[PDB]
Amino acid sequence: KPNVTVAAVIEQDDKYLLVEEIPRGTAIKLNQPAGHLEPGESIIQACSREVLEETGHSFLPEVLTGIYHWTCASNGTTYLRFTFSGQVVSFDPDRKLDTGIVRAAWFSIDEIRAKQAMHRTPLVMQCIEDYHAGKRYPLDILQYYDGS
Ligand SMILES: [Cl-]
Ligand code: NA
Repeated sequence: KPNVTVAAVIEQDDKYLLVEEIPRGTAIKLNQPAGHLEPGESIIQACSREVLEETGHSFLPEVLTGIYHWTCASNGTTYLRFTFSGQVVSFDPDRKLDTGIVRAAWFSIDEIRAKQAMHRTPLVMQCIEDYHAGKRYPLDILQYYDGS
């Protein structure tokens, strides 16, 4: 009954790959590459899929950084967000980005903090803080069964 989501913390030389997105209406929000788990996939693969679909970069997950369980008061919806850190290992500017993505770009911590009011949720900042705090957990905490 909570919605399972995934998000990627992608840091390269003290900048983070984030998206500016319009989730509803017209307002631009800042967020990690992120989205809902879909049937038929593992959580780690959902994370890589979201990075590719939202940014046009391919992702190599390395660690779990945290799992966040919260309720968005504005939409009454409870989420369980599995957040991973990893590398980006390819980029192709012609890859189509999901509708609703304005642009994907690299932001420094100062820029992210100054944009706090337009963060999609409080988790945008929290996920980065936890990553910066050295929170790194093995991917193999998760065991997926594909149904073979
Ligand atoms: Cl919990
Ligand atoms: Na395993």
